[PDB]
Amino acid sequence: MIPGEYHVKPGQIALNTGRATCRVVVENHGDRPIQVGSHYHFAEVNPALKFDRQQAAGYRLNIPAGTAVRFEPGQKREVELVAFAGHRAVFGFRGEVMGPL
Amino acid sequence: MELTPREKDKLLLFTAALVAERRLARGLKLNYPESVALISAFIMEGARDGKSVASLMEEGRHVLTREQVMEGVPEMIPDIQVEATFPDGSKLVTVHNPII
Amino acid sequence: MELTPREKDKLLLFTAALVAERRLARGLKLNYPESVALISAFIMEGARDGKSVASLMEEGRHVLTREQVMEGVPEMIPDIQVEATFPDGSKLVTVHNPII
Amino acid sequence: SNISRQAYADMFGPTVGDKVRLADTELWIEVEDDLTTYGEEVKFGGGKVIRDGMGQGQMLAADCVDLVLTNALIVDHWGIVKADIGVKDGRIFAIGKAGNPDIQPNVTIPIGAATEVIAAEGKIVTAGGIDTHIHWICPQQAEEALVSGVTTMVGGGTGPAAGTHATTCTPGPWYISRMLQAADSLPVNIGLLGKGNVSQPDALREQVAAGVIGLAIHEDWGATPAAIDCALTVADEMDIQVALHSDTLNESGFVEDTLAAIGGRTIHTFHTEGAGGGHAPDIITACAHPNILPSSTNPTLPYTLNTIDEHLDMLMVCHHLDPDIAEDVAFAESRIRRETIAAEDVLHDLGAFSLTSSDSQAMGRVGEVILRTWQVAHRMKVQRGALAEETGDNDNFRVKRYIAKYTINPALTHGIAHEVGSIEVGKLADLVVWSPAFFGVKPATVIKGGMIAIAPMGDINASIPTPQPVHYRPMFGALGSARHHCRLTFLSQAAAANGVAERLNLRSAIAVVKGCRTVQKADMVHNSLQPNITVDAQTYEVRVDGELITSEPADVLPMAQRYFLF
Amino acid sequence: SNISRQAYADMFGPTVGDKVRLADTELWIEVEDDLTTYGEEVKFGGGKVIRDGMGQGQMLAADCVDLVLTNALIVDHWGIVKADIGVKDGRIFAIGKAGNPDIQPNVTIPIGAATEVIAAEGKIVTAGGIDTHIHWICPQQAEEALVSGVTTMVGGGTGPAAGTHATTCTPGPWYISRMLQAADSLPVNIGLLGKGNVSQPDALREQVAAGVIGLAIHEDWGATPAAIDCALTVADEMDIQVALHSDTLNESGFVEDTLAAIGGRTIHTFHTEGAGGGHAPDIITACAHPNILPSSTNPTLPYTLNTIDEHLDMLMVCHHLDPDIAEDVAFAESRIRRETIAAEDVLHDLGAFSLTSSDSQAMGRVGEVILRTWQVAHRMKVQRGALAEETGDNDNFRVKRYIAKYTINPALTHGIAHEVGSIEVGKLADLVVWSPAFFGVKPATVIKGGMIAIAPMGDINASIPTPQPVHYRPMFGALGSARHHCRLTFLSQAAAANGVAERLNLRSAIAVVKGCRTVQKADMVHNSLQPNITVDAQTYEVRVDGELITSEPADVLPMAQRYFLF
Amino acid sequence: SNISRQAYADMFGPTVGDKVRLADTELWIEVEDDLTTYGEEVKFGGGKVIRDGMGQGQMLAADCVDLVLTNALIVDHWGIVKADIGVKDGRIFAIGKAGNPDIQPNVTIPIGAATEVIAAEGKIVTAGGIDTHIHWICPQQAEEALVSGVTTMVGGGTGPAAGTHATTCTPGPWYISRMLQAADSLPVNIGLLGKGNVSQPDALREQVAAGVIGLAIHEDWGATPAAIDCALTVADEMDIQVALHSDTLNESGFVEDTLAAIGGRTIHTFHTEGAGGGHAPDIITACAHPNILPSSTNPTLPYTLNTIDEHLDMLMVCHHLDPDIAEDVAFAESRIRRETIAAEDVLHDLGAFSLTSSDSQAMGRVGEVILRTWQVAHRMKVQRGALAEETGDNDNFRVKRYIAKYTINPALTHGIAHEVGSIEVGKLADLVVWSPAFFGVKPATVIKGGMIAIAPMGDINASIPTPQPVHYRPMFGALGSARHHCRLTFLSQAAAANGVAERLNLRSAIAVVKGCRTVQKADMVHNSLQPNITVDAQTYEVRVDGELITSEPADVLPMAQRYFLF
Repeated sequence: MIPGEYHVKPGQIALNTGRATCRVVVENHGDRPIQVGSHYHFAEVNPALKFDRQQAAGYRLNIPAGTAVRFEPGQKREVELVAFAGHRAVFGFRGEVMGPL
Repeated sequence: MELTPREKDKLLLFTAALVAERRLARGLKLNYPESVALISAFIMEGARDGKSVASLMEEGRHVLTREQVMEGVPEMIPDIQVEATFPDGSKLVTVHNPII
Repeated sequence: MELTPREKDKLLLFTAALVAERRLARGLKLNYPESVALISAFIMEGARDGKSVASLMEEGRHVLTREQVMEGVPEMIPDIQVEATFPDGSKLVTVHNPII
Repeated sequence: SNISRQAYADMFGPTVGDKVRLADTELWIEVEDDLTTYGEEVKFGGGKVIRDGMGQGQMLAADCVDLVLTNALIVDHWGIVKADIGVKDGRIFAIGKAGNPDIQPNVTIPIGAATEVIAAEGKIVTAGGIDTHIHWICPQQAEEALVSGVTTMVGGGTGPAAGTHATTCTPGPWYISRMLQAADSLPVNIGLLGKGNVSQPDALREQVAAGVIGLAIHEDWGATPAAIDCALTVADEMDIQVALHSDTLNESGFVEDTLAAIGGRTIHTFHTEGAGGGHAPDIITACAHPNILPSSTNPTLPYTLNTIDEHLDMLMVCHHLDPDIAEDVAFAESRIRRETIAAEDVLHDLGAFSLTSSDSQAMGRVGEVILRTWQVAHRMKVQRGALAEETGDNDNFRVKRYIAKYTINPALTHGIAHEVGSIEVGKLADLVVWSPAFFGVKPATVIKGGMIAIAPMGDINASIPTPQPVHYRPMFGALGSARHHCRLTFLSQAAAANGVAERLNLRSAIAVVKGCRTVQKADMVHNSLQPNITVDAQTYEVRVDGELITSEPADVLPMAQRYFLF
Repeated sequence: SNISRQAYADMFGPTVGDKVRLADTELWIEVEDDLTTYGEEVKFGGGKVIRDGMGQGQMLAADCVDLVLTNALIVDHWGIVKADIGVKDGRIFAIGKAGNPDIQPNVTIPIGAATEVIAAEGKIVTAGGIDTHIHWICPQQAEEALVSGVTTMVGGGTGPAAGTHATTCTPGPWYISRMLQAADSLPVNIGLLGKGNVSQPDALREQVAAGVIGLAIHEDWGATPAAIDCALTVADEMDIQVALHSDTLNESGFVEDTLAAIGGRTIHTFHTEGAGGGHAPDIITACAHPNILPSSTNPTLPYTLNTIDEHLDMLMVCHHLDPDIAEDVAFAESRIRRETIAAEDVLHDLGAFSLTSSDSQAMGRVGEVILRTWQVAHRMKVQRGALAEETGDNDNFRVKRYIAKYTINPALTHGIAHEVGSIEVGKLADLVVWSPAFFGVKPATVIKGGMIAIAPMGDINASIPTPQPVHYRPMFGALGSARHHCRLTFLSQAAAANGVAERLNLRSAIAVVKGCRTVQKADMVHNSLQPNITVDAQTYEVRVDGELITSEPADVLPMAQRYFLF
Repeated sequence: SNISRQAYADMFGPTVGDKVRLADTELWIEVEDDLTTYGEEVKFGGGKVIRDGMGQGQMLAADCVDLVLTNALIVDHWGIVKADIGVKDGRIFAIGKAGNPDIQPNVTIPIGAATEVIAAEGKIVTAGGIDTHIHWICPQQAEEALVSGVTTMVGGGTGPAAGTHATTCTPGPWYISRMLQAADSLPVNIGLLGKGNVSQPDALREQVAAGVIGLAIHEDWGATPAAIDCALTVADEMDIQVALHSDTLNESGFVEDTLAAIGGRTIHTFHTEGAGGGHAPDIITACAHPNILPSSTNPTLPYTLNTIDEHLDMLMVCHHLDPDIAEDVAFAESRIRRETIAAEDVLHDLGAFSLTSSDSQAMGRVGEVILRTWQVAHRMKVQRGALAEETGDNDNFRVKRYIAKYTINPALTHGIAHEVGSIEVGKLADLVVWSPAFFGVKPATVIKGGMIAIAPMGDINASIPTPQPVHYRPMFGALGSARHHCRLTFLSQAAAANGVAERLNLRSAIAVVKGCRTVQKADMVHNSLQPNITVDAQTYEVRVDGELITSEPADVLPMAQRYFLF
């Protein structure tokens, strides 16, 4: 007996189903580490990360909400992106779009 | 003495610990509040003695064992934190999974 | 610990009892507040041990005798009541004429 | 991508199909529905979702909520579901999916710059409790109750005076006015009850006009047929509630005479089992009537090994009886029957008894209303098993039935359900956050009118709010003017019209009661059973449809020695 | 029918002829009169008298009292009688026989639906104490005094500052205004004293116009003939009182020079014995004059074995003296004389000294004014026996003489006797309920303006209000707006006229002082003796009519170690 | 006549040339000047100087001060001098020679009947501290800070909610209004900060118009270039301050990108060293810029043996990170660098870092801002010796440099220096009295707006205020209306114009902020160094002009175990 214990039924949850995704190779050309969040507009990340910014337009990391992907200096890795939903209007970040798309 | 609010608050923790201490002595299996108070007071005295934060983070896990507390208690306490005046000022001591 | 107001209030009773306990040990004849605190604390520990309300209503009358308290004290205490968490929840213990 | 259910539960709390144990009891709830879109859950923290342009939008204050409780597991009479809770203007805005409509799908609760966040993942959220049997013996009771999870207190009193010790009555205009003023200083919603024991209507009308939301009839002031009829007549014309504590002595008649005097009019019966007061030994039979709204006081909930032993001395002190007067002790003894005490627990499980209350410091414990309600549910599951209404392998229905007893039902009975009582849109944001291991025992957060009023708090000088010692301390919602803005003082329609609030210069928000006369047993949520119950005059045995109703006394109970220092 | 006297006393309290011991002292009071009609006493509880149609009537709120104290044993300067006390609109309505005129005879205090009940059978009821020597060093003093049974506090100060440590002065308009505002937060009636040490009238008039009800002259600010004359001139024109602490150093003259400066004008002398301050070593001779209203501070009451030893260090800290400065220690020593200390107790017993006060945290104990007054009475009965005025075998007269010292006399001296000071109709309902075993030590109930403000209270979560731990806690009468309505802030006639209350936005009820100039020694109730007293300049011996006045130091005292935990 | 210097110091405190040790540290201050006329010092007490016609005059209230602090040793950024302090109308009237112009020479501070006295001989008097990094997690923080010597608190929060746990933001109009109302109940001057993380200006303008005096940007809500630029644009047009907690993750760019976004506009950087948050690992380089006003949070001050060990778990709880999530623990570890921690102490000693703050209950200790600032000064003197600016054999300059860090500089940074921040005429009388042995640890008296608000107080029932137990208790300055009159609620110019105070019915005095945009590093008193600082991306080494900056961890510290019970 454990007070307030859970009895989680076994299995898995499929995240962000029914949405456009794409894979991109990314490389950190900076001398300091860079960590990117799940809902951050990938196309507007730290300029030191080199990748096809044009492909990442209107996309974010296809990872569970609240987690992140870290890039140590010189690190290169392929990540999977998922497209923004809702109104598909981007405001903030580096101020590159500030509107729909 | 010029006791500040924080010193008077710690007197509450000390007294709570006196209760648990006596019950443990009788041979009772401590409950949730008793366990937290007993381990917390231990750490405070550790700091008064001048032990390091690192030493206490370890020693704090050997105050009470799983057989000295009620069922479910060890899981209700994933960690215990308390601050005390060490020789080098106030420091925070975090003991993870104190009861095993 | 997440101490509620009632738990913190009981800590006052416990501490008051610590005072009386020490004085009784020195061989002093306890006064009114000391006697009430000493017997009350006794009952609370009884409940923690798991004794029944009925048992304590009896045992509570054999904590202090007429020769261990000041004159007039036994008559100032026609009864003593205190509540504590028994294994089956909070219960009220009423000890009539505790000092004889 | 994909994530395992266990890892998911550890991050955002349980989802559909997962079960959770309530504290250390045998009750298990199962998540019935989840309003989130998997992958789009909002989470706060360094590098999380709720950040500018991401889970937080660009909308103005008017277009977003003031407070959002993320990933909460709601436990209410209507359902046990996972969802975000939006709070705006001190009231429940919506129950749905929070976020930023600019980049997230299905957002019903918009988060913007004006939104504060409370992380409820892994926590159970409920409505604030409502105790309708308060004796205002001391102001300290409000804090004790608030800490336990009760946010609304209805009752009467003027302080530690003989009348208040025994009854829930605030006698007359002067004391009513004084208490309405004193209420502004207390962190709970309050509604007062006046002394309804009089056979002259005008004496009652004055009180209602002064501010009371009900009239409490207690045998200590004489619960006679004439008094009862008088109070009910005034109640019928002023839309206020009547709470009854009948004639134990059978001095003016038996229970059937009282029921006759009531004449099918709506009335709330206090401690219907009888130990706390009422026609000996069959007041319990009142729960069979449609116009009767029955409740229990907590010292008899649930039937345990020490219950009886404790009751005799408790009875005496409360009602100012004399142990040296034979008649006083005989009348006390006629009130404590093992038979009715045991039956009460079962009648609650069946829904025959619809409310639970304390009866604060007068044969009741102000901070144990919620705690004891759950102990009864535990003991009933253990002894009787699943309810006929249960579906699936969980105790969901039994949980909804019991939670309604100290939330929506008390609110309906006293005509304040339009303001509080449950987690529904438009109602005051009186919410309680619980960690599953401490459910019903010690809350993590108690919210009043949209502001946290009390919570466990560690070392004030610590580097974080978690270091010991951790004990309950008053928060901003309990401070001066912020308090006034986050609490409600309930008035009768007459008092409100008379300008009582302005005359007394009441600083808190005002709410008016209504619908006290129209409520009936059939309206009590999940507790509308009108059983064919009988009590044997000699043996005191309780029977429903001829079958004997009884239960066994508990030796050990959950939500007890594992959580309390004393 | 018939009932034995013992059984009667156990049920309704003592009646005519019965005697009662005051706490654990040797003082015994005897009931002089009983206003009840045997068989018609009102009692509250389950199945008792105060019930609809029985001991409770059908009258409207306007025709019955708000509160009734049943079967009380009143101990006041005018009598020691058994009776019910009626309270209406926060004031004493009547002292008589309560009940329902419909079925009971001789009812003078009608009980109705609007009536709250306080059971006082077996309890002694007195008026609230009044301390006229408060140093507002800390706000915590009000609670300490309220708990002891003192409901009105007169004095001055701004907090723990040097000036307030030594004197009872609230210096100037700004601080006076600030303290008048802060007073609304305290549960006791308050009247402020300004700094009267100035030789320019206008500087004093401003203060009176700002709100003070008196001017305190203390030697620390220079108690010179010019200052004294100045203050008395302003007092004479503004109807406020002057309180004096004379020149101990004899720097400007001797006691006769001060008396000359006073010029036969009304004045209240603080700690007239001298230990607390005054012309060394004969300030005590002031009590022989008709215009002098003499009072004592409590650390010297009564003369005990440890009194002297304790005084030297106490003196130094209070007046900011330096133990390393010869002149500072010599002046301290000239103030502590065993001779005058012993005589003071006798002069009180004789009625030469008319008031008792504390001198809070400046050579006085704020919570021991009442306690010490009774200890002196005990020690005097023990040493001197019955007073010449006693009749019967009781200490009734000595009790009336001593109770007047901290009740009616302080009220008369400061011109507030029209509002408080005794249990008389029309006066504010400031009452204290005492159990005979704890009389003068620990009250059962402290009522302010008709509402209980503080009382012993047990476990808040208990089933009754009696379980341990029991300690004093604030009640509704001490809460926010209810407090404001139940307390009084006394203003000078000038301040009231100037609209000070409205300008400062004072929330409490306002009362104005009057009759400060017309009171004289002859007006002090039971304490008007003007003895031909002399003090030997060398031996410090006190003599009245040539006979030596003295007493012996107590080794053990009542109302001490039997009641206190520390 | 003549008196020896030692005897003189014992009577009136130290004079020119005398040195005094600060608590138990190695810091020594030397009296630079004395404004008295030897022989004419004013002293209060029985038979002292401050008496009618002597050291006290005949002037009316308007011509004399309300409060005088006699023989005080002032320690402020402008000087360490001996003098009397005059206080009138709640503000600092003059710093000079108090007395009676009628008989004394050079009197600049007239004492009259309306003057209260506080004896400060042998005591050090300073201005009240100002903490600009408060997380309003609980109301109890105000008392803790007040006791420590901090009289003004700037920050944000709504109580113990996730958002407030991590950030200093009071989100939106509703919560801002609620907190402004709750502030009237707290004994410290208060100014709120809103959530500045938004890319829509109007969402920020609403908040400023609602009442906030600044906008706090925290990485938890997304510290992106767009958000930063947005907040600074609104700040520039509304004259409010921006406080930054940069992007540790380097998610949107590195420190140079953030600095670029700031675009040379005025901004206050929180915990510039980085442990509390900021671009890893070089946020510390911001202190080289003219538009940057850098401050430190206290858990890293000063570098000791246990600092590092303590930080990891502290970080996690504050920012709601998950120790089981690799990315969460890596980002926590990247924040704790021994290299930057050690350099911070030196940068403070050099004046590169201009402010010290707490970061209350979110990686900071609310009652240790002052205490830790002095510990750093001690450790720096011990390790580096005298500052290049020192003159004479004392630490006077180092003391002025460090005291400015928690007094005048915080006031200048947030545009409230016209009201508080130092002991200068016209400023609010927020003063702290310290005994030299307890300097920076436990105050003797804490004055707010001219009234003592909190002080150590002994037994309430004692004959003097000195007997044990002595602990801090609220005084009259902290009571109801007197409190409102002695505290300030700072509003933005927009809020003040909009009538926010009247609409919310705020009872306290209102003050408006101004000059937030014009302040720059060069304006920071004694702390304007803009060093050519660099941080090695790999080794984290801090270098100024190529030279390595570092210090050694303390094993034992002053103002620690000798003063605290726990």
